[PDB]
Amino acid sequence: MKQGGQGLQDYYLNQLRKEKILATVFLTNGFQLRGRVVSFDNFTVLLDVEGKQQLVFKHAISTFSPQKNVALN
Amino acid sequence: MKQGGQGLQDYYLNQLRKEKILATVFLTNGFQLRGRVVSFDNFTVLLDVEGKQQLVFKHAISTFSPQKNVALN
Amino acid sequence: KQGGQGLQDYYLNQLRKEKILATVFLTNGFQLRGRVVSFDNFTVLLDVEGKQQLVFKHAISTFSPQKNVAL
Amino acid sequence: KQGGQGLQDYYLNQLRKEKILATVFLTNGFQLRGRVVSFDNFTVLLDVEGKQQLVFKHAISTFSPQKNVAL
Amino acid sequence: KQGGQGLQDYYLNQLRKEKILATVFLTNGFQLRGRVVSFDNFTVLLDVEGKQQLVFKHAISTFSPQKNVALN
Amino acid sequence: MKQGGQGLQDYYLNQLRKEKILATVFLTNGFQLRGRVVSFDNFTVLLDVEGKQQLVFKHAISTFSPQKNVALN
RNA sequence: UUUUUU
Repeated sequence: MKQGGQGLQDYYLNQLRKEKILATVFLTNGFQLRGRVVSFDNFTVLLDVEGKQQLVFKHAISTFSPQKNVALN
Repeated sequence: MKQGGQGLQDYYLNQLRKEKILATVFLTNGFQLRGRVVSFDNFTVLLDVEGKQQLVFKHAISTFSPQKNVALN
Repeated sequence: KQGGQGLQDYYLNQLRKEKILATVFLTNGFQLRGRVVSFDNFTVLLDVEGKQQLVFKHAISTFSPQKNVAL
Repeated sequence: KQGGQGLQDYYLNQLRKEKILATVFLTNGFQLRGRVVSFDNFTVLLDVEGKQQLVFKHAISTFSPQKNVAL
Repeated sequence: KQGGQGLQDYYLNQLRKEKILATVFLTNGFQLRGRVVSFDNFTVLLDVEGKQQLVFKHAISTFSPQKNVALN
Repeated sequence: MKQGGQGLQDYYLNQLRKEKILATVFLTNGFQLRGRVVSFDNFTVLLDVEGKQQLVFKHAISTFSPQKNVALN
C-alpha cells in the first residue's frame, strides 16, 4: 500500500489537501504560488490558486510553507 | 495498461491534449510558452505554440497553467 | 523498444532523418542552433556548423525546429 | 536498511535526535535556518521558529550544523 | 555496452582514447578546457593542464571537442 | 562488494578521504568549499571545512578540484 | 548522483 520511504511526503501532502490548509509553494526559480493542494502523484502536484488550477512539477518545487502546522505521528 | 504512481499527471496532460485547452507553460529558466499540448511521453511534451511545434523536456517545465480547469475524478 | 518514450525517440529521429535544422535551448539560457546527428538516452550529438556538440539532455530545455515534424 | 544511503540517513537522523541547529542552503541561494523534524527519501521537514517547512532534497545544497555530528 | 547509452559511452571513450582536447561547458556558465582521463556513470575525470578535475555529469552541459569524432 | 557502473567516482572520493587530500568543491550555484572529504554515500558527501562539518548533496556539487592528483588504475 | 519527486 505504502511505498518505501516516501511516507513523510505523501502524508504531508495528503493532510494539506485533506485539511484544506493554505500554503505558499516556493519554486526553485524564485517564483512563488499561494494556494491549496488539490491532488498529487509521484512527479506532479495540482494546486488551486484562487479558483485556478496549477499543475506544478515536483522537481520545480523548492519548499512547502503551510499557514497551519501539520500534525505528525 | 501501464502506470506506476503517476496517475494525476498522465490524466491531466491528456485532457489538455484531448480538450485542446490553451495553457501557459512556465519553464524552470523563467521563460514561458503559451500553447496547446499535442503529445507527451515520460520525458518530453510536444507543444503547439501559434502553429509551431516545441519539444519541451519535462525537467525544464515548472508549472502548467490552463485557461480552463481540467475535470478530475 | 522501451515504454514511455515513443514521442521523444520518434521526434529526435525525425529531426535527424529529415535533417531538420533546430534551435536547442539550454536550461542556462544558452542556445545552440544546429542539426541532430545522433542521440541516446542521456545525450544528443549535435552538428553545429561542421562542429560536433555533445549535449546532455538534462541541460536541454526545448527543441525548436525550423520545420515542423510529421506526427 | 538501504544500500549507500548510510551517511545521509545517519546524519539527518542525528540532527533530528540531538536537535542540532542547522543552516540549510538551497540551490537557488536562499537559505533556511532550523531543525530537522522528519525526513524521507525525497523531503526533509524543518522547524523554523515554530513554523513547518517541507523541503525537497533536490532543492537542498548543503547542511551546515551548529554542532558537529559524532561519527 | 548497456541500455541505450551507446552514443555517450562511445563518444567519451574516443575523446579519451584519441586524446582530443575539448571545452566542457558547465550548467553554471563556468567552463573547463581539457582532456578526458576516465569516466563512469555519474562522473567524468578531466585533465586540465596536469591538474585533475572530477566533474559530475549533471553539471555538464556540452562537450565541445577540438577535433570532430568519427561516428559509426 | 557492490558496484554498478560508478567505479571512477567511488574510488576517487574514497582516496580523497583516505589520502586526506584538500579539495575545492565547486557547487552548481557558484559557491565554493575548500576542505577534506570525511565520508560519502550515494547522494551526499560529508566535508571537513576548517574543522566544521558540511553535508553536501551530490546534485549540488559540480566539480572536485584536489590539491594533489589522485592515483588511478 | 548522467533524460519527469535525493
